Amino acid sequence: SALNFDSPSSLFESLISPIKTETFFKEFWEQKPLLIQRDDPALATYYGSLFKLTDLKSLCSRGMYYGRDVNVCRCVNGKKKVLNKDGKAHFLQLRKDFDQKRATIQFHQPQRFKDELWRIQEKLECYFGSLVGSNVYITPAGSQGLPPHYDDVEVFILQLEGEKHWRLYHPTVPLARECSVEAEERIGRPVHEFMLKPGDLLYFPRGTIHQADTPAGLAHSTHVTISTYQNNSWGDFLLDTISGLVFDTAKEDVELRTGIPRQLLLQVESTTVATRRLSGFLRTLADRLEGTKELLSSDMKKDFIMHRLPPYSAGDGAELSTPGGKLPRLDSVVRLQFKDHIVLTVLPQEKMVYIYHSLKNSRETHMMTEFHGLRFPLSHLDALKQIWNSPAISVKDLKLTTDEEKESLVLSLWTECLIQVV
Amino acid sequence: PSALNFDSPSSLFESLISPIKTETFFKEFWEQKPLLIQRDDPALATYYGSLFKLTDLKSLCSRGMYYGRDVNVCRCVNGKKKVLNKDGKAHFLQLRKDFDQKRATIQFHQPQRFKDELWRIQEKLECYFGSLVGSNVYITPAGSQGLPPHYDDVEVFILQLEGEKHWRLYHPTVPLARECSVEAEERIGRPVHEFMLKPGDLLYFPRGTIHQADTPAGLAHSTHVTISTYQNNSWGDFLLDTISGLVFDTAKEDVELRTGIPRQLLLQVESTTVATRRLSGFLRTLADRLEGTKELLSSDMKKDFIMHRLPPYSAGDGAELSTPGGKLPRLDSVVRLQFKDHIVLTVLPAQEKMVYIYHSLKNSRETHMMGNEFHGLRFPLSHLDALKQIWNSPAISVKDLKLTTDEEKESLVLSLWTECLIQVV
Amino acid sequence: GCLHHHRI
Amino acid sequence: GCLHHHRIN
Ligand SMILES: O=C(O)CCC(=O)C(=O)O
Ligand SMILES: O=C(O)CCC(=O)C(=O)O
Ligand SMILES: [Mn+2]
Ligand SMILES: [Mn+2]
Repeated sequence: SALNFDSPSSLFESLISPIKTETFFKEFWEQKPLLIQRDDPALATYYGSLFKLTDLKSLCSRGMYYGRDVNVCRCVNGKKKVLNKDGKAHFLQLRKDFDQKRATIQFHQPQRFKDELWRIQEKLECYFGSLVGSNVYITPAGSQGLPPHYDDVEVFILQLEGEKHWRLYHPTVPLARECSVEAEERIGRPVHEFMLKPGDLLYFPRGTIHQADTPAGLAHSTHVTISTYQNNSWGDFLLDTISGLVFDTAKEDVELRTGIPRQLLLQVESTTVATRRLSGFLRTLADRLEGTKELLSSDMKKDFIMHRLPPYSAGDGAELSTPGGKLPRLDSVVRLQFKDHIVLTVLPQEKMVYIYHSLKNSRETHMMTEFHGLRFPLSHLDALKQIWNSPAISVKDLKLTTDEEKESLVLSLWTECLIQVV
Repeated sequence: PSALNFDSPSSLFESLISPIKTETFFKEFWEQKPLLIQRDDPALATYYGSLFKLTDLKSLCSRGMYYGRDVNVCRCVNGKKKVLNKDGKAHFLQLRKDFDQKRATIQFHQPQRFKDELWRIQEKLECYFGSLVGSNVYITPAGSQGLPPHYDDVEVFILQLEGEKHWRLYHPTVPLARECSVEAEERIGRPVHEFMLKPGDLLYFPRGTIHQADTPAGLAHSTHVTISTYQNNSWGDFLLDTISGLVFDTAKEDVELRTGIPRQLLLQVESTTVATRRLSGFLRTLADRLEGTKELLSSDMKKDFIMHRLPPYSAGDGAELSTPGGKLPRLDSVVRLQFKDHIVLTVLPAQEKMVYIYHSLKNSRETHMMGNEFHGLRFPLSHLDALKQIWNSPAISVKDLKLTTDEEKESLVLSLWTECLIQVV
Repeated sequence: GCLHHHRI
Repeated sequence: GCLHHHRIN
């Protein structure tokens, strides 16, 4: 049951155990909710170490701001009443609004301070290839922090402290791309109703309408909601790809650069000629796509690599800044490192291929002309593919005209701590 | 007698480029090559000279002008644009000092915010082009050059207001560019055109056209205004605008574009053939859909235009632009649409789908193009054919509207009337 | 405005 | 970075 941090895959596998990943993606992922109830006292203990109400004591001493780091709320009348003060958040004030006013506390991106949640979410970003944020929700006994609603992300909920009554409803907007509160009268009857206890994990796709409340008693409820896949649909990837095609058009190709007919925006009906012209561009683009594969610019790739968490580091990020071991020579064999933290793309006298990585990304700003990378001549692309796909490859086998650029290519990647001499 | 014909957007543009016919302009010049119109009309020269004067800077500065935002000062040094801007408020004496002593060029932004004639001209052009129309004024002292050779991202109409200026135009290195950039003279070749502009002359060239100018030695400075339009108004922009609408407006029936991409797709070092064929399939399906129905799609371009353009030119106050006059329309009245070129129809991303009508009658002239709450009328999609009737008719009887009930006919016209969009004849 | 602040 | 400022940011 213990989380295995040997790899992204092993982590996710353990995270959902005893459920197999093959089953998760074939029947649950983006389809329906998944409740994983366990009777593992050790796991329940581990979950409790992820985050607890008292951690805010140390956190607030660091200095935590309302809105930015913490939010105080409470559900009245199907709406969320905010009890936020303007400025720094003091643990005593929060405790007051919590125990006295029965308000729910919501901490934003705890991974910025908690090393375990960082280690977890970072491995998940690698596994999914998408940003992974999280919000901590602390609700006092016999109360409810939020009204029924649904979010725009895929979520993995881990019950840290106490129990909580959950009710899930059929989605009004399947796999929604936007969040929205719903009227208690328009959601119908709960499709799923259950109690989450420490050590339990709950997954449900974006669009899933839900609402939870802490049962009467003394013990409060604490859970962390780990979310991912925001704006990561085929529609998003489609627009991303088309934008790349449209704006990365050669200097000698001007059709897409010509102007639309004058007053077209003033028309009360899509002209038949403009529609025909548009359909023509789309079909052409379609053919251009399946035709000669090539690397295209992608804002989604850039957005991901620029805002994701850097590799987990027990102590100082020494291994992330200064390369180690021996320098790669033309006779040695190398293995790429931090592979899931690297992306290859192109920019909007030869063409160049760009390599970006997140080894030097800031953990403190996670989810809260300034981002450069490594430039390489397009002629090196096939060589980069060799390294990317190989478990261990010899510098000599790189597909480059000269042996100098082979030692140059590897050295360049070694200095950034991306290559290890196997 | 009147230099330009302000009867309509078309008449204004026709007179602006006279004697060149609009048909010839769009068929032979627009987005293809420069058009130089050298004249020798005393009356026109005087009219142009009234559009903006170097002397107007004193009055303009007393209204509170800022460096960067409203005015820039620069000089061309070693093929690069040197900025002489100070911080904060710009004082007339500062402008004159850099102009007289440093031989700096003065660049004033969006003079139509204060100059009434430029407002009247630019508003008419926005109607004619259906695109935002801004302008910048360039004042260069004798014997100097303010900017190095370069190209801009907009279509421009240059009016020579005061003095003369020596111009050189070059073939584009990036035809119909959608970005701007300075260019090294050692890479632009020989000028395709070289000439002298004098008061009353007009010069048009497409975005991407490389150019540079300098005021000849003497005592006369040069003043011109560059009226620009069609920024980000290409087929590529419109194509993305439409696809965005087709992808993020569709109901909850076809979740296929709403489903997530495979995991780690963004970490691949090749454009996976699996996603390639899949994307091609979507594009073809979208193309068929576009030809499959004369749908009405959401358009961010339409909204950007209507919310940032100039309001109709008003001699006095905006009376007939905010306060309905005349007589209230009735089921037996004959109505006529007003300010037609200041209105757009679209849909947003209610049981039945609605159609929204937005207009720029209340837009602010003072913040035009300065890039510094916008309500419109709403009607059920079933009223579309009736709206087309009002749009495509000089005058129409309220009772002839293609609606099932008379209450709808009256209500519709009343709603439009309240926004000063209707004239009861 | 989302109730779950995935990305601030 | 345009020289002519069509629309002020
Ligand atoms: O427990 C609550 O108050 C609601 C939690 C929630 O909405 C979530 O985790 O997405
Ligand atoms: O007059 C100059 O120095 C250049 C003017 C210019 O670049 C323009 O009008 O776009
Ligand atoms: Mn939620
Ligand atoms: Mn220019």
